Amino acid sequence: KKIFKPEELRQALMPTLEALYRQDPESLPFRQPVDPQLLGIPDYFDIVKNPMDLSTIKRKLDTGQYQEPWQYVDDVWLMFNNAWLYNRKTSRVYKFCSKLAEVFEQEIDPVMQSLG
Ligand SMILES: CCOc1ccc(C(C)=O)cc1-c1cc(NC(=O)c2ccco2)cc(-c2c(N)noc2C)c1
Repeated sequence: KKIFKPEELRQALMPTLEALYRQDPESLPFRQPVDPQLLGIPDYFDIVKNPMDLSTIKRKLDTGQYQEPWQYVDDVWLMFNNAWLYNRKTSRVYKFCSKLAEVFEQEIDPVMQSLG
């Protein structure tokens, strides 16, 4: 894979991550890792093998852990897929996940087009 400059990835992709943070209350379940003890859901790590959340993605962006932009896009979708997998279709977190995924699709859209 071709490697991008971490500072360049941050400048192109961080605004799309901040667009998710701005969603209130839709982003609230996603701003910190799922704490199954705090939330009363002990089976969470039985079902979600690769947890992901906004804070981890932001950390990976801030410390240059992504070599190329589709790794960022992979983590965002991992975050959303975890939530669609774990939560019931009738629940508020599922709805929030679908709202947030919509905002993301709009934003990531011209950004990846400008990185090619
Ligand atoms: C039992 C349901 O809770 C979840 C269930 C599943 C998931 C995911 C991602 O699969 C997230 C939350 C969740 C929801 C919220 N926020 C809500 O608004 C909410 C919860 C319930 C009613 O409203 C905040 C947090 C959270 C966090 N990430 N860090 O501290 C806290 C507190 C987590």
